[PDB]
Amino acid sequence: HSDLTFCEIILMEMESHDAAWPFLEPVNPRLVSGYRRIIKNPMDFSTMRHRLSRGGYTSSEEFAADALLVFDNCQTFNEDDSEVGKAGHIMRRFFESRWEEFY
Ligand SMILES: CCc1c(-c2csc(N3CCNC[C@@H]3C(=O)NCCCCO)n2)[nH]c(C)c1C(C)=O
Ligand SMILES: [Mg+2]
Repeated sequence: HSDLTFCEIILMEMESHDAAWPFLEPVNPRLVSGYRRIIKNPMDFSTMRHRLSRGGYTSSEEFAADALLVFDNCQTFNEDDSEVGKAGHIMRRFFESRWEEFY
């Protein structure tokens, strides 16, 4: 049940990644017009860190579900050629590759 250890490794690496800047904190819907209306389930790296710190993950699969939610939301709201969108593609490819070179 120490897939949570690899969750720790991968989350540390995403948190320190250069392209992680759009995802370190929750999006503030007061500052982003339309975000609340379009994104039903917001997610971000600090929320995953908090959930992991309090033992809120029962398996690596739901951790991965939150991670993929970050980048699904990113691609849903932001254009692929937007700055946040580009960072999201870099981060998504990073997560998929790291997650697969363990499982
Ligand atoms: C595009 C908003 C965004 C971010 C995000 C996090 S910091 C940031 N920066 C700050 C400095 N340069 C401009 C840009 C910005 O516009 N900051 C105001 C909005 C911050 C509300 O929290 N952008 N991350 C995701 C997943 C986003 C969206 C819309 O999906
Ligand atoms: Mg693939």
